Amino acid sequence: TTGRIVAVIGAVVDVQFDEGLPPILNALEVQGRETRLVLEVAQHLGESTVRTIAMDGTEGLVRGQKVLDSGAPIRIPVGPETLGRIMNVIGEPIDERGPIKTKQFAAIHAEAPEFVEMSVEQEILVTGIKVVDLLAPYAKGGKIGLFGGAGVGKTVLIMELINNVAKAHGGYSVFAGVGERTREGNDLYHEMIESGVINLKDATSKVALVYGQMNEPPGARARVALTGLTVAEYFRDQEGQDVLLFIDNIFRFTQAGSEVSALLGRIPSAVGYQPTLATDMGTMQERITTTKKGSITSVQAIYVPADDLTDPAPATTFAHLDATTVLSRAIAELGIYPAVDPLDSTSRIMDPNIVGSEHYDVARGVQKILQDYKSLQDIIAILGMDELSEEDKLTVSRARKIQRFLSQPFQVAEVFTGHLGKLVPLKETIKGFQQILAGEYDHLPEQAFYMVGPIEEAVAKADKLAE
Amino acid sequence: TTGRIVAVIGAVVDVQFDEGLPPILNALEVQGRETRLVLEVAQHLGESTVRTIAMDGTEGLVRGQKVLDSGAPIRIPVGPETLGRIMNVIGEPIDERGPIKTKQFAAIHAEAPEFVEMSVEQEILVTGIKVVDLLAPYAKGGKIGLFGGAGVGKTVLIMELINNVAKAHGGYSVFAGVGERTREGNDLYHEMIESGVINLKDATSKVALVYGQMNEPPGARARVALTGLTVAEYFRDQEGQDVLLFIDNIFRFTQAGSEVSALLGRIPSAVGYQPTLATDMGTMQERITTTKKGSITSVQAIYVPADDLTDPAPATTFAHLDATTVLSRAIAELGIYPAVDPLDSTSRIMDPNIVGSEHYDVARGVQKILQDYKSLQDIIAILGMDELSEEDKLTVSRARKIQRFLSQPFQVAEVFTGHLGKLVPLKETIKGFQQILAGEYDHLPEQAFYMVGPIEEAVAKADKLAEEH
Amino acid sequence: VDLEETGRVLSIGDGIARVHGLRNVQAEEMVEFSSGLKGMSLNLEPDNVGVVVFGNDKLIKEGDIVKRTGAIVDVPVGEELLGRVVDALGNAIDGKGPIGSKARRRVGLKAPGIIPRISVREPMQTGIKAVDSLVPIGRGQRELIIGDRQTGKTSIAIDTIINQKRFNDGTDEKKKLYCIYVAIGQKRSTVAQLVKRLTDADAMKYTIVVSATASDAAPLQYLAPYSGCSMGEYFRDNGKHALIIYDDLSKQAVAYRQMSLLLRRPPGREAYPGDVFYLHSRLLERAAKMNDAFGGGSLTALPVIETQAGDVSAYIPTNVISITDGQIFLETELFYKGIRPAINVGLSVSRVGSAAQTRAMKQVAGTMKLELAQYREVAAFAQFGSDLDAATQQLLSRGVRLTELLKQGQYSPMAIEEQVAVIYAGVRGYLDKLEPSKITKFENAFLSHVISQHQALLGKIRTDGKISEESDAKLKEIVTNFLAGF
Ligand SMILES: Nc1ncnc2c1ncn2[C@@H]1O[C@H](COP(=O)(O)OP(=O)(O)OP(=O)(O)O)[C@@H](O)[C@H]1O
Ligand SMILES: Nc1ncnc2c1ncn2[C@@H]1O[C@H](COP(=O)(O)OP(=O)(O)O)[C@@H](O)[C@H]1O
Ligand SMILES: Nc1ncnc2c1ncn2[C@@H]1O[C@H](COP(=O)(O)OP(=O)(O)O)[C@@H](O)[C@H]1O
Ligand SMILES: [Mg+2]
Ligand SMILES: [Mg+2]
Repeated sequence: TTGRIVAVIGAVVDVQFDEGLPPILNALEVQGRETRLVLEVAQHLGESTVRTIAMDGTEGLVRGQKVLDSGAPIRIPVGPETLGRIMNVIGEPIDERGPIKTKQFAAIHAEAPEFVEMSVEQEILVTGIKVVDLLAPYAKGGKIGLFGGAGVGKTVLIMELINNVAKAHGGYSVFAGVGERTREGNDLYHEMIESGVINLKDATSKVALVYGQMNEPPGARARVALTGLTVAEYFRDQEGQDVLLFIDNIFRFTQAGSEVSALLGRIPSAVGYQPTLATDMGTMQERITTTKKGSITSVQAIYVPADDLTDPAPATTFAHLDATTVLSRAIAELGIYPAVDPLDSTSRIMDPNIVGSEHYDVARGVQKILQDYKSLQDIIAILGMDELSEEDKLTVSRARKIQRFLSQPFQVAEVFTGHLGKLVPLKETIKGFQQILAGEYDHLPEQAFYMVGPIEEAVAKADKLAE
Repeated sequence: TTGRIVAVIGAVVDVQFDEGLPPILNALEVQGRETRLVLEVAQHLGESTVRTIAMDGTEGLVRGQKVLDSGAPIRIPVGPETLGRIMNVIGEPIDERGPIKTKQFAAIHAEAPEFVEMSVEQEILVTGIKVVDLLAPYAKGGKIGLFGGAGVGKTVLIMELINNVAKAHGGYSVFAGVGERTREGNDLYHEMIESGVINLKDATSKVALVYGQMNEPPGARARVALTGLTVAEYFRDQEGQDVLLFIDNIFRFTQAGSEVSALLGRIPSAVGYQPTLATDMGTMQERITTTKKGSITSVQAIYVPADDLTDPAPATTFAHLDATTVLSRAIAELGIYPAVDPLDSTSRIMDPNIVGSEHYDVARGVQKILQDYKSLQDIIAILGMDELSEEDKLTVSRARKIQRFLSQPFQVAEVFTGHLGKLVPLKETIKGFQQILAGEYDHLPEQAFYMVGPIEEAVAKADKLAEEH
Repeated sequence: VDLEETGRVLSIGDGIARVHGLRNVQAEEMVEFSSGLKGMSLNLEPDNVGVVVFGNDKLIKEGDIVKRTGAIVDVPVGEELLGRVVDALGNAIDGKGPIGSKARRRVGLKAPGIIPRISVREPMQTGIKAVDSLVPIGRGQRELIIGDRQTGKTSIAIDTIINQKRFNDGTDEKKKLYCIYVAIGQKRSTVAQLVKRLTDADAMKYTIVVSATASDAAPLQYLAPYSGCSMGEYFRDNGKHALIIYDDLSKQAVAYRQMSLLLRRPPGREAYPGDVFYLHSRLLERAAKMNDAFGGGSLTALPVIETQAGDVSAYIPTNVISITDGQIFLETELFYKGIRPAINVGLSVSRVGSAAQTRAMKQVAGTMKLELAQYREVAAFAQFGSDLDAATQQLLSRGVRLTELLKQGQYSPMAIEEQVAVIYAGVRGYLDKLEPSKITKFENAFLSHVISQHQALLGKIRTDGKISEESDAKLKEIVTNFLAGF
C-alpha cells in the first residue's frame, strides 16, 4: 500500500499510510527517485504515521511523495553468485558489473538461532597460521577481535585467512566493510583481485564483499553488518558449511547505531552512546554462532576510542569476543610476519579441556619461554650479555628460534616475500614447537627457522644453508 | 504602532501588537515608567507577538501595559559632543551634566565592512612594555586581546595601555566598559579627569566613556559593546580619523547572551552557552576593524573562565584578534608583573619582514631559551640543580634572568609596587635582550633585573645591591 | 492565494524562519523571501517548513511571502573563477566585476563510487621537507592538518598553494595543480591579508578563495565547503588536478550545530547533532583520483582542524580523523623550540605512505624515516648526552642534524630535487662532523650553491625522477667538495 511522505527532517522521514501500516523494520520504496531510496521503518507514531530512517540521501523529497510498502524487511540476494561481487546495504551491486543473479532472497532482520539449535561442543577452527593456531586458537562460531591499525599486515592477514579457510575447509567468506573508506574499499577490492581470492572471470571467488561506505546516512552504516550476516547465514544454513565473516570496522557499527538513535530522538546513554547499545550489539553478535548446520566465525577489527578499554563501545564489544589477535608494529619491524603479537594475543579456549593437554602445554611452554626472554632482554640491554648463565643463554637461543619459527609465508604475500606459501596443519605446528622446546634443535642456526612452514622444512633449510 | 505587554519572565518580555509588527532589533518604549525602559525586539513568535529583551530591570511591569514601537533600532547620540561624557546602552547620559546635545544619531546595529573595504598594512605600535613589544608586538589598526583569568592584570594592563597610548594619540578614543565593576568605572573616570584626558569645563576631551557595568540586567550588558562600537564607528568614518577602542570586558558580552538565551527558547550548546555564540560574536567583532576610510586600534580584555583557554568563549575569540597577550596566573604568582606569558602570546606582525631581522631573531631566541628552561625544570625536579651540566646551568641562569627582565613597573601600579613607572622604547628592549642572551651579564645576580626598565638600570641596581651588601 | 508554490512566514528569529505553505517545496531547496533574501528549506514538517536564512533576519518580518526557486542549491564553476574571491554561493566579493561562468553544479552531489577511483600514486608536492619526505601526500588523498592555535596550519596550506607555481608556470600539463582555499569563519582582514600574500607570490592566477567569514550567517559557513568542493569537482571531472583546503572544518561543524539547535533537533554529544559525521564524511569523500576512463583527474583535500589543548579525542577531531588518509600534527612545544614547521613526525602519518613519493625522495626519505625513528626513542638522553656509549651518542648526533635539516621558513617552498639533495647530504653522513647550530647556514648556503652551478644535475634528478648511480656519484662529489670549503 502507498503512503505519503509527511515530514522530512534530515535523514528521518515520517510517512503516513491510510489503509494499514507496515510493521516495524519493513522497507519502503520512495517513488520518484532516479536512484533507489529505501526507508526502514522505526516507530509507529500513531495517527497512521510511521517514523523511518533513510538508507540514502533525502535531498529532494517533497511532502506528499508516494511511498510503496515493499512488504518485508530489506531483502538481498544470497545465492552463491554473490561471491566476488560487491553489494551495498540494500543489496544493489556497486561494482557496475551487472545485476547479481540469484534464485534466493533473504531478509536482513533475522533472529538468533534458538537455544535448541545451539551446538554445545566447542571446536577449534584451523586457520593454518601457526601463531594464530598455537597461542590464540580461533573457535568455530566465535568472535575474534583484531587489534592493530595500518602498516602491520591486517589486509594480508585477512586475505590469508580467507584463502586458507576456503582451501582447508571448503567454506566461503564474507567481508562486511561497515563504514568503509571508498579509497580503502577500492584498494581492498583490487588487492583481492590481484591475490586471487576474488576472480572476475571463472566464477571461483571465495569472498562476498559488502560495503557500507562512509558517505552514506547513518541508517545505512548501521545495517550493512546485517547484510553481511545475511549472506553468511545463507552460506551456513542453506549450504551447511563453515563461514568467515570479517567486519571492518566494528566500532563504526556502534557509532552508526548511536547516530541513528540520536536522530530518532532517544536520550543518549552513559557516554553519548545509544540506550540500546547492549542489545544492538547482541542482536548482531548473537547470529554469529555455530548452530547444528554450520558455523559463522567472525573476525571483527576493533578500534578502541581514546585508548580507553572501558569505553562503553569496546566494553560492550569485549563481552562477546571469543578471542583476540593483536597485530603489533614492533614485530613488523623485526621482519617477522604475520605481526601477530604472541603475548598480547589471547583466547578463551586456551583451556586443556577444549584444545587438549598436549596443545595446551605446548602453548604455555612457548608463552613462558617468550615471557622469560622478554624479561631477560632488559638485563641483556643493561648488564651485558656475558653475565648470563648457561641456562639463560640457552633460553635466549630457544626464544629467538621460536620467535623466528612463528613467522610463516603466506600464499597471498608471495609477491612480497617471493617464498611459496605454506599452510601448516595444527598437529605439525604442535610437533614443531614440542621439538623446539624440548631442545631437539639446539644445534641449528636461527635463520634456519625464519619464514618456514613445518619444522621438517626448517631442518631442510638448515641443511641447504650449509651446502 | 502600539502593542501591549502580555508576559514577563525574567528579563524577557513578550509584547502583542494589533497594528503592523515591528521588525527585529527595533526598540520599543514601555509607557508608564518613571525611567525610560527600552525593550529590544528579538523574536517573532507568530500571532503578532514579539519576544523582546528588556534593557533595564523589569521590576513593576504589568501584563497589558502599553508599548510604543520607536520605529528604528536603539539610536544613540554621536559626534564630537559625546567626548568626555558617559553613556548607557541606550545612549542617555549617566554622568549628571545634562543631555548630550548632538546633531548625529546612529543605530547601534549595522552591517560590517565588506571584504573590498579592508586594509592590509601593518606597522608595529610601540607600547613601552618590554614583553609586549618584544615577543608579541602590537599593530596600528589591529585588534588586540588580553586573555586573563581573574586577578592577573587585565585591568591594570589596560589602564597602563590607556595612560601610555591614549595620552600620546593624535586621534580620539573610546572606552566601552561591558559588565565589569562599577568601582573601576568610577576610578577610571576620576583618573582621566585628574589626568586631563577628560575635561569638564571646555571641549577638549579625547575619550567617550560608555558603561554597562555588572549591575545592568543581561539585556543591557549584551548591547553596550555595540554602543561603544557605534561611537567608534562614527569617529572612524565621519571624522575620517584614527581611533582607539578599549573594551573591558568582552566576555560579558557573551555571558549576557548566555543568560538570556534559555528564556528565549533555545536549546543550550556545549557548555551552557547559547547555540549562536560564534555568530553573535562575529557580528560584533567584524565591525571593529580598520578600513580604507579610517582606522581603529581596538584593545579588548577577555576573561578566561577558570583560566581555561579551551573554554568556548575565549577559544572562539582567539580567531578574531591580530595579537593576543595571554596573561598567566602562574607567572603572576612568581611576582613577575605584567604576567604576560611569553610562550603563549602571539602576533601577526612578528615576521622578519615587518619588524626586521634582528628583532625577530631576538624574540625567537627569548622564546627558545624559555622553552629549553621549561624542559630542564623537569630534570631539576629530581636530580637537583648541582647535577646539571655546565651548558645547562648557564641556560637556566640566563632563562631566569630573562624572566625577571621581562617584568616592568607601570605608572598605574605605583600604588602596589611603590616603584616608578617606566617606558622602554623598542631599541632598549631589543638591545637589552640581545645582551642578556649573548652572555654580557653573567656576572650580575638575577634579582638585579627584577622590575627595572632599560638594561642600564639593571646594571645600576646590581651595583647598588653590591654596595649596600 | 497559492500555498503550493508560495508560502508565508509564520515566525522568524535567530535566523530560522518558520514558513507556512510551500507544500511542493523539496528538502534542501532554495526559497526566496520577499526581502531579496534567500534561504534553504531544511525541516519539512507536517504543519510548516524550517528555512535557514542566508543573511540577516532583521529583514524577515512575520507574514512575509516566500517563493520557492524550484532548484537545489547550486554554484558556478569553471576556470572563470580562478584568481577570484567568491563567497559561499559564487557571488564575487573582491569587487572585480561579475564572475561570468557558464556552467553550474549542485553543492550536494555524491562522491564517485568504488570503481571510478584508482589507487593514489602521483606525488602532490607541498614544498615542505618535513611533509614531502616523512608524511607524503598523494593526489586524491585526504590529509588532515590537525593542530592547536597558532601552530602553523594555515602556513602549511599556503606554502602548499605557493609551491605549485613552478608546475603551473611550466608546460607539462599533468603536473599542473589548481588550488581552492575555503576560508570558514575567519576575520575578513585575515582573508584579505591572505589574498595579498598569494598575490605577492603570484599564486593567485590559479587559486579560488571561497570566503565564508565570521559575520556571514551560519548557513553560508555550513555551505562554503560544499561550494568549494563543487568548484573542485569541476576540475576533477575534466582531467585536471585540484587541491581544496578547508580552513577550518571545525567551524563548519559549529555553524551546523547552531542551525540544528535552532531547528530543535536532538542535541547529541557536545550538542552536535547526529549528522556531524555524515556532514563531514559526505564532504571529504569527494576527494578522489579518477581512473583514465573518467578523465584521470583528481582532487586532493587538506582539511584543517583546531584541537583545544592537543585534545584529539574530542568529537569532531575524531570524526575527521577516522575519515581521512593521514594527519599532520603541529605541536606548539616543538614550535617554540625552533622546530618550524612544528610537524610532530611521531604522531603524523599518511596511510597512503611512500606510494606517493618520487623515486628519488623514496630513495632518501626511506632511510631518513628510520634514522629519525631511532633518534626519537633515545631523545630523552640528549640532555645527559655523555655517560652513554658511542651507539646512542651517534644515534642522537645524527638525529639532531636530521632535525635541523627539516626546519623551514615562511613562504619559501623548495623544489623536490633540492629537498632530495639536502636530505641526501644530511643522511648519507656528510654533516655529522658539523656543529648543529651551523647546519641551517650550511643548508641555506649549499642549496644556493647547487642551484647556481650544478643546475644540470638537478634537471636530471627532476626528469629521471630517480638518483641514478651516475647522478648519485656526482652528487656525492658535489657535497664532498662543498663541505670541504665551508
Ligand atoms: N614554517 C614556519 N616558520 C616560521 N614561522 C612560522 C612557520 N609557520 C608558521 N609560523 C608562524 O606561526 C604563526 C601562526 O601561523 P599560522 O597562522 O599559520 O597558524 P594558524 O594555526 O593558522 O593560526 P590560527 O589558528 O590563529 O589561524 C605566524 O605568526 C607565523 O609567523
Ligand atoms: N606475511 C607478509 N609477508 C610480506 N610482507 C608483509 C606480510 N604481512 C604484511 N606485509 C607488509 O606489510 C604491509 C602492510 O600493508 P597491508 O597489511 O596490506 O595494509 P594495512 O596496513 O592497511 O593492513 C604490506 O604492504 C606488506 O608488504
Ligand atoms: N603591573 C602590576 N604590578 C603590580 N601588581 C599588579 C600589576 N598588575 C596587577 N597587579 C595585581 O594583581 C591584581 C589584579 O587586578 P586587575 O588586573 O586590576 O583585575 P583583573 O582581575 O581584571 O586582572 C591587582 O589588583 C594588583 O594587586
Ligand atoms: Mg578587571
Ligand atoms: Mg589559520
